[PDB]
Amino acid sequence: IKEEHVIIQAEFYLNPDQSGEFMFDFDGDEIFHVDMAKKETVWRLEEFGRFASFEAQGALANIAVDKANLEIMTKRSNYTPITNVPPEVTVLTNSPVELREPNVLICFIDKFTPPVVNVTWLRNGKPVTTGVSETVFLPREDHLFRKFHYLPFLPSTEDVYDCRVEHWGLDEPLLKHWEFD
Amino acid sequence: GDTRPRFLWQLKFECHFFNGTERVRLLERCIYNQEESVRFDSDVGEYRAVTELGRPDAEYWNSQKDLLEQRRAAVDTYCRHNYGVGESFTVQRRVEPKVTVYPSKTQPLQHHNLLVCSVSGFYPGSIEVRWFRNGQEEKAGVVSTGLIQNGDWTFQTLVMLETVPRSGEVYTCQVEHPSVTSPLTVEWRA
Amino acid sequence: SMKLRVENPKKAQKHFVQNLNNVVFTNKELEDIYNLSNKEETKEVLKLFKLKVNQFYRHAFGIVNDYNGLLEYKEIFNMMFLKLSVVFDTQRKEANNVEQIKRNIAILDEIMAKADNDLSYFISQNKNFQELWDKAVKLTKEMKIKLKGQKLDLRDGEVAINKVRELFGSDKNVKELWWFRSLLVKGVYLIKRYYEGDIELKTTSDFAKAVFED
Amino acid sequence: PKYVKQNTLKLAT
Repeated sequence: IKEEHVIIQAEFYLNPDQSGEFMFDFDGDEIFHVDMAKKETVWRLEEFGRFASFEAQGALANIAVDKANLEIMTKRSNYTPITNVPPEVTVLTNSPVELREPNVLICFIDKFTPPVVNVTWLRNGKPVTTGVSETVFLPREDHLFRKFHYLPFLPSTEDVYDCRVEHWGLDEPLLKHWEFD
Repeated sequence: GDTRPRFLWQLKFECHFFNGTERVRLLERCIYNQEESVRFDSDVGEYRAVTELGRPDAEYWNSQKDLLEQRRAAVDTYCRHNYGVGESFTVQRRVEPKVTVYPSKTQPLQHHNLLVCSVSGFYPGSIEVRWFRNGQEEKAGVVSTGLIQNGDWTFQTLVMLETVPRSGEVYTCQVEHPSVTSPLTVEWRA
Repeated sequence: SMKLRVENPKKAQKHFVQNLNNVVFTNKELEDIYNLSNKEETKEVLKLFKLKVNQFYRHAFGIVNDYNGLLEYKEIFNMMFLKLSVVFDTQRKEANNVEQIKRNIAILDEIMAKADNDLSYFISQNKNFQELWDKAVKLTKEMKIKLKGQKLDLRDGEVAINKVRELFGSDKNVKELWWFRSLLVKGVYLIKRYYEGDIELKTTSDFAKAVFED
Repeated sequence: PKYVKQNTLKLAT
């Protein structure tokens, strides 16, 4: 009964956005996903690609059918729409901070749906972009989603950052702070 | 500015492994919006409706002899196979945690209350952090952030000790993890 | 025994999507997508794109034209369009991104290749279909000779079926399988074009190729 | 090594 590992193949398709996703997960971490627009496998860590492969064409096949099924189900459910569930945002660092010692801010957006969200990094009111990256939409046993946004930065005594998350389940945009506290 | 209603369709194939690949279970599920409708459980061998909306699908798919055979075998052609394809960088991936200790105030109106033991960048998530005050283990005063998954194949966690250090005391943060054969330790002279 | 579009096919699997009846986009639906590429700097690639969609259509029906006797032909056909649909998703939101349209074009090409692979696979797994198809070619070749110097007035489309009824109308397969009989009827129109001296014939279809190839 | 996937299935009717 002792469970050790879980490998999940997770995919989804959403309307009217017309956005889909196909990805593999290991014990909670993303092994890889297929960028739908470019139709190509992209590994969560480049090393993984040097030891394994995946035919992106496969993802296309699966999402194609997923899209058809969404059409079917929506109609069958008599067009019942999904109920928005707002995210819980939290922002912390990669490791302890030291002045001028490179670090990384992590914005955790959790327990939400549908998988559509707009995130914005802000340093003293100005949106920051250089260096930022993010993960695709990760799955949850309760079928809501998880997402991570990253911002590499150089700690300083004169900077306050915040992660701004926007979602249909929220009344106003959510804004999480971070100023070394 | 988009008030339009949304319709979501999710599909998931879960491979649960026990004791290596000795025991394996495959769980396939269809979720409309936020509710699972149909599922295939390798322990059952055929599709079963979770909600009424899923009955048509179980009924249709189960009548497909060739399909059910594929699923019943998937436990080997899919689960066991992919586990192998990635064992090297997944089941085997090990990343040594970086441990550091620094003080902090429980309140900006208090002295120098608790010591924070920072343990970051490690993998797997399985780990143990203990606090020692002069060789004597401390437990009643420890509070933690709990395990935190960074989403980039690394974890972190902060284990704090509620104790006002007095001159002469030497605290120790001991960390035991699969990436290291002998426990890591960081001391803090009061 | 039978030539495949892809000699050593990679395992294909079905999504049980053969019963969908409206996967193919209408002319208006396509036009509506094409209109999104309004900017001038995208005019040149938009041409390449339209040409590819057309080639795509021709390829799909090409498959149903040669293998309508293979139970799996609908799976392949439908999957093709279900994938096109997904590509259009990107096309619709990146209608003026030339590099993206270039990729989409490259993808449609891969979709077609995949179709050929999967097609070949399902044929490899259906020994019986292979035998019947080969037989259809065997007889069409016989017919190629048999009709050596006969008048072939196929203008009202009635002579072809009659010839097939005369020569082989008695063969279990010609009486029972519409696709098979049709293959032979298609055959005489080909024979006729061959006698008249057409040399494009082998590129007409896998069937035409198999018949007029030595 | 190649990661193989499970084919999606088209819903009833």
